[PDB]
Amino acid sequence: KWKWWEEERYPEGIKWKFLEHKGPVFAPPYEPLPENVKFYYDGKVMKLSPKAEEVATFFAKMLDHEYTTKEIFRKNFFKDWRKEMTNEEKNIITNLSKCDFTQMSQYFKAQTEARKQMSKEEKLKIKEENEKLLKEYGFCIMDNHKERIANFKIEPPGLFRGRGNHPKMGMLKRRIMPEDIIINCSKDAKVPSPPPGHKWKEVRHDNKVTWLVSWTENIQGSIKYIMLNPSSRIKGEKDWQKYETARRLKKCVDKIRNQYREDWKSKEMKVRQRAVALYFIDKLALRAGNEKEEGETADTVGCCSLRVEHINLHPELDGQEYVVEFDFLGKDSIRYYNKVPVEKRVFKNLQLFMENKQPEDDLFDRLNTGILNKHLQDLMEGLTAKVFRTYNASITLQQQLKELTAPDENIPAKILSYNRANRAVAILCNHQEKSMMNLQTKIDAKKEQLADARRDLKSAKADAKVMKDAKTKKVVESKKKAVQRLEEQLMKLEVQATDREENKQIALGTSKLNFLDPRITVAWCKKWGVPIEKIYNKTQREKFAWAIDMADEDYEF
DNA sequence: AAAAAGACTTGGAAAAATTTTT
DNA sequence: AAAAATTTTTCCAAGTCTTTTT
Repeated sequence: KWKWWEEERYPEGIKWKFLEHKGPVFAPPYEPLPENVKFYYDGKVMKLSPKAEEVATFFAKMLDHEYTTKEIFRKNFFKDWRKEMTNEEKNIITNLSKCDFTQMSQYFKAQTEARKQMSKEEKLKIKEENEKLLKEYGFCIMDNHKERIANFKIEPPGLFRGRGNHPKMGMLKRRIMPEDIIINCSKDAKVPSPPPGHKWKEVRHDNKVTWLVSWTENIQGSIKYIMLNPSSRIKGEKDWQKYETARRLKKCVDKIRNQYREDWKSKEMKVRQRAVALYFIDKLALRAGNEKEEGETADTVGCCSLRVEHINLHPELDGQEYVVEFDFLGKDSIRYYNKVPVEKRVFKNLQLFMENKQPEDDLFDRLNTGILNKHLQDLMEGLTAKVFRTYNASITLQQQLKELTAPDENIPAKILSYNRANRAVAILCNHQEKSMMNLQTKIDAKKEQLADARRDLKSAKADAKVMKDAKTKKVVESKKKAVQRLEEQLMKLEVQATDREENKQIALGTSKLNFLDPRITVAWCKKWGVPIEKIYNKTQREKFAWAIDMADEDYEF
């Protein structure tokens, strides 16, 4: 182990002093198809050249996916699959609709069938294989210590698949070559040798970054990286600091609210726009809303990027007055609909930036993340739209606890409302078939284990009844042994009852990871002797190894 | 100050592992 | 074992924010 958190923090600016690694692990060569796995065009058989058979297969491996039916996918795919076609093959294949892939598909399926039940030796064999790879490449060296590499395996080539109505879906992710990679490391570390007879694209030494490799995505023309694992004194130190910055805000929070509140009424167009945006960002945990290069990602939004056509306005609605009806496509394209009753002053004000605008006009023109953060970073150091979602939620957790953690009860009773309370604190964020109806043939079943040890237990009396010794009275203590062991096996599922029914559409996998100070939980643990291993899992504990070792029941966010 | 590039963190989906039911 | 129900892991897109550049 290595308690880096007890170490003296680095100067502002520098990230590391020494860096060394074996670079990346490119993808495996293309394995051509057996002579007996045929492709078809216009019914006629056809043996595609490598690069084209390669792209051809990415489609085949996806046939059964509805994605393949959508226009933009079939459009984009062909467009590219064509690029990768040999001149003589282009004159033949002109549509992709006459292309019978049914064979290649049927081929890979069986291939998966053979991989879904193979030699118990092949399993333990490859498991020894992957581990082998994870020994040479899965780790790197940063400043006097070996530290885990997050994603050493480079992205294999294949058909791109964005989220939602993505315009690029179907395009082809090219296979990265040692020529497209950039290794980083220090001026004094040993530069890793690119595969036999190849060459890196650049080998810069830069202690200002934290990445080991990096190449550009040829689809969005963006940048991919390869960075350390969560347990890094580099990823963690930043996550820790993430929860620290949220703590500061925990002080001057009230001073910012009563602030921007008396900001809605500002003669200046700017400001009055900012404060509103900022308002929702605090009330409905929205996302800043950084503008998007039109055409690259599917149409989606955020607070700052909201258009007049995304919000409606009702003076009086569903009883409550002054209502702003939000309805737009958020991140990943997970829709956000929710009528919200705001402040009278915010509604009239909201209506302000509502005149002289078509539905496709920026609701908050003359405002944007830049201005918004630039200001929050004046009101407080490092404060940025985001910190809010982490602060609010973070405090409700330390809250909910003293709201449902009895001063002494069965463990389950704790982990009960614990992972139950924090539920509403993972849906106000809005994070998103035959499984529950499958609880009866189970719950009813084990629940009957109740009446099991219920009747009997009567044998606790029936037996040590008239009888008056101690040998017999040894069946009564055993009775109650089946009593907490099952009553729990009853209470140990009473949650999933309130969970899955109050946590369906709104998932919370982000909650128990990001936005919540792990200390809030690690201290609560130590407090009631509850084991950490019970809430978090093998990996989690490893990312929060700092929040475990240095937090006492005495901790307060 | 404005846009574009570069850098990280967020977060859901799919594949893989482990457990539980048939 | 075989199958289905869960949980943990891998994977990478999509965002936020920060720096660079003009």
